[PDB]
Amino acid sequence: GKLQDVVNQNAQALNTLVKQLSSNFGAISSVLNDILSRLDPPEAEVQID
Amino acid sequence: AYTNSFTRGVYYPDKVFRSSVLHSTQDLFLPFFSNVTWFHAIDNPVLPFNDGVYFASTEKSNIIRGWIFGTTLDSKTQSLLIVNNATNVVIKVCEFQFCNDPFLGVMESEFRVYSSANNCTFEYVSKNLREFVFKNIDGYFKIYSKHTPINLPQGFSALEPLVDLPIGINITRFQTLLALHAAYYVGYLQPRTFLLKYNENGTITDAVDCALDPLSETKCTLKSFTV
Amino acid sequence: EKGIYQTSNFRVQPTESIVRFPNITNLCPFGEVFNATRFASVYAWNRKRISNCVADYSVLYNSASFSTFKCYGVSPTKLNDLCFTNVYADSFVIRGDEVRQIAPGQTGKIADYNYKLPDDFTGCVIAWNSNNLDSKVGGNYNYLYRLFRKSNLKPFERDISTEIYQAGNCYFPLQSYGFQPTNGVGYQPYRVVVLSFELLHAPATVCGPKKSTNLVKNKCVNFNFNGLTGTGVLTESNKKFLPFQQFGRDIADTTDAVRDPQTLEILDITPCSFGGVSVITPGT
Amino acid sequence: VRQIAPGQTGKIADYNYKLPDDFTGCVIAWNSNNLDSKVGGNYNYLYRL
Ligand SMILES: *[C@@H]1O[C@H](CO)[C@@H](O)[C@H](O)[C@H]1NC(C)=O
Ligand SMILES: *[C@@H]1O[C@H](CO)[C@@H](O)[C@H](O)[C@H]1NC(C)=O
Ligand SMILES: *[C@@H]1O[C@H](CO)[C@@H](O)[C@H](O)[C@H]1NC(C)=O
Ligand SMILES: *[C@@H]1O[C@H](CO)[C@@H](O)[C@H](O)[C@H]1NC(C)=O
Ligand SMILES: *[C@@H]1O[C@H](CO)[C@@H](O)[C@H](O)[C@H]1NC(C)=O
Ligand SMILES: *[C@@H]1O[C@H](CO)[C@@H](O)[C@H](O)[C@H]1NC(C)=O
Repeated sequence: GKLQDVVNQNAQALNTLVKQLSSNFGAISSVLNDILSRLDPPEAEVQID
Repeated sequence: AYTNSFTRGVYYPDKVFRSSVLHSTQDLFLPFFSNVTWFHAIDNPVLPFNDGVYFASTEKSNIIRGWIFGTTLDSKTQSLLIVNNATNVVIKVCEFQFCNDPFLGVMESEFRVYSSANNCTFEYVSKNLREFVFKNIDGYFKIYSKHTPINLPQGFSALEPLVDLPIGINITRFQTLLALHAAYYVGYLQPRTFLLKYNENGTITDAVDCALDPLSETKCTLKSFTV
Repeated sequence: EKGIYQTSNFRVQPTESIVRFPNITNLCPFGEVFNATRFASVYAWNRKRISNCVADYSVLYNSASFSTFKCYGVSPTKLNDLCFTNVYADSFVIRGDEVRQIAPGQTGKIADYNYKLPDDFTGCVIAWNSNNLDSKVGGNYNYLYRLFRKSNLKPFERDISTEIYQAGNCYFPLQSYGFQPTNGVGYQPYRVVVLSFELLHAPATVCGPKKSTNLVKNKCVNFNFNGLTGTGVLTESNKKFLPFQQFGRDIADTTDAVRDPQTLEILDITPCSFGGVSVITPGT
Repeated sequence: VRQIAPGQTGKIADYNYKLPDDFTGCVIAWNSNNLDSKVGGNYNYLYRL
C-alpha cells in the first residue's frame, strides 16, 4: 500500500490539475481559443485575464 | 396503476462524444427506481408535462401513434402534435380545436384526430420495447428515443436525441394518441446529477443517480463505480 | 556552471491553415427582417428562425443605417468567421429613450413587461429610426405594449394575454402608441431587432461567408471547423461518432476529434509535437 | 464622437482615426453649427468610405 498510495496521490493530483482546465473561473468559457475567436482584444482581455 | 422504473430514462445529456470517461452531468433525468405511472389500453387522460416525461411504450402493433401537448387543448391555446402516421413522421405546432378522443382509423379508414385549426408556425413531415423522452427548455423541445428488442427489464440502455424544435410554447399538460379500428408509462423528470460511464465505444452503458442512496452518493463523490 | 539546464520549448509550427465549412450557398434573408414592412407590437414581438444559410453580417454592419448596433459575447467584425446552430431574430418597435432598456440587467416598462434578455446574452442588438415609416400625422396607434401584469418576465418569453388587469381598479393592461412624425427624438419611433445566437455543438447551420478549403492530414495544420479554431495534426481515427455527435471531447474539455462538416468523417486531432529543450553544457 | 475611443469601431474609427487600447490622453469635442454648417451646404469636410 505505502508505495501504491504514493503513485495514486501523484497521479490523482495531476488529474485534478488537468481537470482544472475545464473551469470558467468566471470567464465566458474555459476554452482559450473560443474567446480568441469571439471577442476583440479590448474585451477578450478581461476574460483571458 | 403504478410500477417501478428500474434503470430507465437515461439519455445522452450532450451532443459530444466521450470515451471511457466517468462524466458527471447535472441535468433533469428520470430518477432511478422512480415510480412510473402505467396506463393500459384494453385510456387517454390529460396528464401534466411540467418538467418532462419519460413516455415509455411497449406495444406489439404500433397502435400508439401520436402525442399532443397543450396548455388548454382548445383552439385558442397552443398545441404541439407529434403524429406518427406509420407512413411518414409528422409534427405540427398548430392551435387546434381538439376532439376529446382523437384517433386514426385503419386499409386505412379514418383520420379523426381533430376538427379545425386557426393559425400556427410550423409543420414537418418525413418482441420490442420503445422508450422516449420529451423535454422543453426555454422553448426548445428535445426528443430522445430508443428501440430495443424484448419479448420493464432492469437492463440499461442509452437514449439519443433525434429532434429539437423551437416551439416557444409554455407547456404544462399533454396527451397521447391511440388509433382504434398497448401499455404506456409516464414518468416525470427531475434535476438529478447522474454520473455516467461511457465505454470504449463511447456509449452510456452504466450510470448512478447521485441522490438515490448513500452508496450512490458515495459513488458520485469519488467519481467511481467501485468503492 | 556545468550541468543540464531546461531552457526553452520546442513547438512545431503549423504549415498551413485549414478552414472547413459546410458547403451551402443559401444566403439567408435578412432583408425582410430589416426591410420588413411591419413588425408586430413589441409585446407580440416577431420571432424568426435563421438556419441553413450563409450570413454576411459585415454588409449588415457597415450599412451605417442603424442608430445603435452593439454586440455582446461576440464582436461584429469577429462574428463573420463563426458558424452557429441557429440565429434567433426577434424584432419589434419600441420608443426612443427605451432602446437602452434592451440589454441584460436592464429594467423598466418594456424590459420588465415586454422583453427581457438574459444575463448571459450572446447576441447583438440593433435599432434605427422610423419617423418616415412608423409615425403618421394624427396618430398611428397600431403599436401596442403591456402596462400591467402580476409579475416579471423570464428571458425571451411572450405574453399576449388581454385579461383586464386586477389592481385591487380594472384597467386594460395594453396601451398603444400615439405617434406623430413631428415629435422629438426622445418621442421618435425605433425599429428594433435583436439576434441571439444558439451556440451549440449540434451541426451548425448558419455560417459566415468564408471559403472552406481543402483538408490535409498528418501534417501540422492551423485548423478551423465551423468556427472552432485550433492547431494540430488531423488523422483518420476510429472513434465511432454516432450520427448526431460532432465534437469528440478530451478530459480537459479541449476538442479531441471532429466530424468534418463536408464529408461526414471523423478526424482525430493530436497536438503538434512539442517538448522541452534542455542544454547540456560543461561550465562555460 | 463616442466612436473616438479605444476599442471603438465604425466608419471613422475603422477608416479615419483609431486610438490605441493603451491611450494615455484626453478627448474633447464641441459644437460648430455657427462655424461649420452653412446654408445650402459646406462640403469642405471629407472622410474615407
Ligand atoms: C409508488 O407508488 C405506489 C403505488 O403503487 C405507492 O405505494 C408508493 O408510496 C409510491 N412511492 C413513491 C416513492 O412515490
Ligand atoms: C403556462 O401555462 C399555465 C397555465 O396552463 C400558466 O399557469 C403558467 O403561468 C404559464 N407559464 C408562463 C411562463 O406563462
Ligand atoms: C390568428 O391570430 C390572431 C391574433 O394575432 C387572432 O385574432 C385570430 O383569431 C387567429 N385566427 C383565427 C382564424 O382565429
Ligand atoms: C464496439 O463496437 C465493436 C464493433 O462495432 C464491438 O466489437 C465492440 O464490442 C464494441 N465495444 C463494446 C464495449 O461493446
Ligand atoms: C459538401 O459538398 C459535397 C460535394 O462536394 C456534398 O456531397 C456534401 O453533401 C456537401 N455538404 C454540405 C454540408 O453542404
Ligand atoms: C433593405 O433594402 C435596402 C435597399 O433599400 C438594401 O440595401 C438592404 O440590404 C436591405 N436589407 C438587407 C438586410 O438586405
